Amino acid sequence: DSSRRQYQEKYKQVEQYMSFHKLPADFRQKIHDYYEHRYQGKMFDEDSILGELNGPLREEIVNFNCRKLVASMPLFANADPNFVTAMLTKLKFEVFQPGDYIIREGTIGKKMYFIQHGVVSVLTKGNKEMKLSDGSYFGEICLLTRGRRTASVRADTYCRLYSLSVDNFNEVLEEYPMMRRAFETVAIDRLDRIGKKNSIL
Amino acid sequence: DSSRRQYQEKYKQVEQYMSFHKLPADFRQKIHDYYEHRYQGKMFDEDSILGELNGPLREEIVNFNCRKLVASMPLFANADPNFVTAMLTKLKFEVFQPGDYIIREGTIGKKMYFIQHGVVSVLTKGNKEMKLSDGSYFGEICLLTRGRRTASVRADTYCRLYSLSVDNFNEVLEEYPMMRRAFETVAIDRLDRIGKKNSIL
Amino acid sequence: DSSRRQYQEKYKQVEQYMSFHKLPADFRQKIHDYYEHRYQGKMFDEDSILGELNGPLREEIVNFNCRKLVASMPLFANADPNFVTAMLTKLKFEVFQPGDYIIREGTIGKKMYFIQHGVVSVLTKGNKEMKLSDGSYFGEICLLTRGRRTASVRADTYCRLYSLSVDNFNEVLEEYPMMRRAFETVAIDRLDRIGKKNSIL
Amino acid sequence: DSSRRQYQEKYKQVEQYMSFHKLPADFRQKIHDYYEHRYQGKMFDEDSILGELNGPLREEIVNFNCRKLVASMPLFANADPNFVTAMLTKLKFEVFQPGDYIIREGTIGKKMYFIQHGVVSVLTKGNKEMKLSDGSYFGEICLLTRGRRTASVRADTYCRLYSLSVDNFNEVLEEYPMMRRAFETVAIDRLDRIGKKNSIL
Ligand SMILES: Nc1ncnc2c1ncn2[C@@H]1O[C@@H]2COP(=O)(O)O[C@H]2[C@H]1O
Ligand SMILES: Nc1ncnc2c1ncn2[C@@H]1O[C@@H]2COP(=O)(O)O[C@H]2[C@H]1O
Ligand SMILES: Nc1ncnc2c1ncn2[C@@H]1O[C@@H]2COP(=O)(O)O[C@H]2[C@H]1O
Ligand SMILES: Nc1ncnc2c1ncn2[C@@H]1O[C@@H]2COP(=O)(O)O[C@H]2[C@H]1O
Repeated sequence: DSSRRQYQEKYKQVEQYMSFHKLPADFRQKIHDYYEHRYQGKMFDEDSILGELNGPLREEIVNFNCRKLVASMPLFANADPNFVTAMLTKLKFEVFQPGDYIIREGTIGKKMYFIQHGVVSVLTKGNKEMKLSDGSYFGEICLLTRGRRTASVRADTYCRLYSLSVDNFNEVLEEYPMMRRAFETVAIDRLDRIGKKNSIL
Repeated sequence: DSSRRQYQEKYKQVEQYMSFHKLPADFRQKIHDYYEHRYQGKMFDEDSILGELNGPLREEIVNFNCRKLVASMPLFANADPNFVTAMLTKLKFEVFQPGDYIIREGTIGKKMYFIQHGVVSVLTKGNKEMKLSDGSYFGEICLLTRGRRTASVRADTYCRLYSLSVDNFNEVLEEYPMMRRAFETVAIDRLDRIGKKNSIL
Repeated sequence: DSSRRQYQEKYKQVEQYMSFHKLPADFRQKIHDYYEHRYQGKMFDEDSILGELNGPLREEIVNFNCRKLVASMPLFANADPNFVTAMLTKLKFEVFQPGDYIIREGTIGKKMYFIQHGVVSVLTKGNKEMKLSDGSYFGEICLLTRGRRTASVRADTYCRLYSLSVDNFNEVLEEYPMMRRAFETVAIDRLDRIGKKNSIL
Repeated sequence: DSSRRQYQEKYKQVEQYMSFHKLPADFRQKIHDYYEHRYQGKMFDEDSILGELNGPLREEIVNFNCRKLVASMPLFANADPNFVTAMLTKLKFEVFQPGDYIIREGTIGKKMYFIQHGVVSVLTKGNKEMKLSDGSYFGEICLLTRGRRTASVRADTYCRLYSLSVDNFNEVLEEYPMMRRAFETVAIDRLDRIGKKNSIL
């Protein structure tokens, strides 16, 4: 009940904000649908809760919640459990809506994403669409090359993703160099399919 | 109502603080007028609200709220939308009152400002006033040269501005080098009109 | 009463979170036992409280609370009081449960621990268990070598520990170089007993 | 009333904390006296309040509250107003009680202090006490030399001081080099009186 009240109290402050700034009706509707999909009638203060625990508890929790994701990603399903845990521990759950530009080509990237559920489209400047779904990840190439996004990525459907900041990406990969190279191999091949090559990889 | 109550509860803590420290009447009046102009009877916890959303939503929101500003600035009205978005996303709304010294000459600057509504006066040490208003920006030269403010800037009227920290200024400009040079061209000419020249530009 | 209510209100948000994410029964039971052991029916906002005080008060407080620990550690019981205080001031109280992997071999360490009460087991990859208890500390070697954890450490019983971040470890040791070397001497000998040697030490 | 209630609610959480950790009676009494002297029956959330204002307002406020201090310090009373403002803006009000060791010789310093009201004693390792009061400042030498505290400083009476972090000390002094040298001149002479000399100064 307390968490349900929290959700309602929050959404109310959100509605009032939108009304104050007079956001268009269709946008208010999108926000409504976003809150519905992202929090599903409940609001928690995770930072506060998880912060009251300790390393092991928090690690056991994240591993439990991400079982499916871990099971659908070739990358983690075979890797060192400590690697996965190190990665899982830094993930931020996010939800994007149909048509959202999650990543735009030519810009500098600050994060990468892991797909738990949903379908996205990888779009290059020269057209050419490639779909990605459950178990796949995207947005890693720029983090590896420290260059620019090599393509755009749109949400085709609602997308439940887990993102990893560029800083946390480097921290874990600095500790597990073999996973970095695994990311490189996949990346080199990906760039090759979109007519690109980068010596950095 | 909740946001209106928030505004009232806040102002009350503000009044009590001023009374405790015994700020002069005229200052208490200025504070009253400031809160009135800045929050206009409503208080929101933007950090909390926007933080519950995601990249796209937040970007759509800021773009909506800043339509006019974007439309009155030659700088953004022609630029890459992703540039504008990158810039808009880092702006902090602020309000200054008539007679306020927004920038003082000879000091190190930590931010620049974009004028949404209001008129300011650019004042040099050797006297000479130049007015700036809606659509213009100021405080950029020091950020570019990493030197000192080349002039003072006073609020002539109430001023509704959007500020950009020195750190965010460098981050976006590091990504969009052509906008940096555009800022330079305008700056070189501005310095020239106040009898100054800087090789850094 | 207020602190007791806080504890109850917190645990309730914790239970609701676990229910939302559907954590297994046995895990919910572990969480229950954790909160019981860690907070013992009371919840305080230390950051807020201690933050209202000043250096001396806070230092006197931590010294009082850690009398026993200080008295059971050869390391501090003989050291400069200002050293101990510098160390105590940066400690974070934590509680781990039986079977928890506090430290895993081969990973990068971010902290070290001081044992106030409890018994842990130091386990090497080649098997070989060594017990550590009240008065002892562990997890320091990696901080000194900037290498990898040279062994794993499991909680044998409930463990009431005080941890020290890698950053605070370097700050205090940079100020008290002789304590660093004391840590080194013990470390060199410890590595030697697990068939290891590091020139860095 | 709201601020008065805040003070009472806070102190209550403080009393409960001390009771939980069982701090000695005399210490609980010192804490009582500390809260009485430091907050004088009122608790405000300055960070929140001042944060709602802007540069000018906040600067006018701090300048008002620190009029006396500014008027009793040879250092600021003659300096550039923008320098004083830059300094005042970074000060943290603190209160120390009789007998407190504000600074201990031989340790690394992280801040300096300005005396608004109270008397302290500068004590060297070789004995020798020198009193300092209203208008004077101390704890600056270590910040300038990046060395160690060259003496200890005890509160003789209750002391109402304004402290300046080492980071803010460098920021302002990097902008006003002539004030740094003024600090140096005084420092060189101070060290000379306690039988010390440092080429860094
Ligand atoms: N050929 C490809 N197949 C699938 N995904 C790709 C391909 N090329 C690029 N991508 C993804 O598109 C993303 C765009 O941003 P990044 O360059 O960070 O990382 C890129 C990859 O994650
Ligand atoms: N000739 C000018 N015309 C308009 N604005 C100016 C002129 N010269 C300087 N300025 C502005 O005055 C500001 C003072 O601070 P900055 O040096 O950061 O940046 C300067 C410009 O924004
Ligand atoms: N021989 C030993 N006896 C006791 N403790 C040890 C021994 N060897 C290693 N350790 C501890 O095991 C810890 C594993 O992590 P660290 O390498 O950080 O630090 C190590 C020491 O704290
Ligand atoms: N001769 C002196 N007279 C007054 N104050 C002094 C004298 N010598 C040192 N101090 C102060 O004692 C402080 C001890 O810490 P610091 O070295 O940071 O800075 C020192 C000065 O602020």
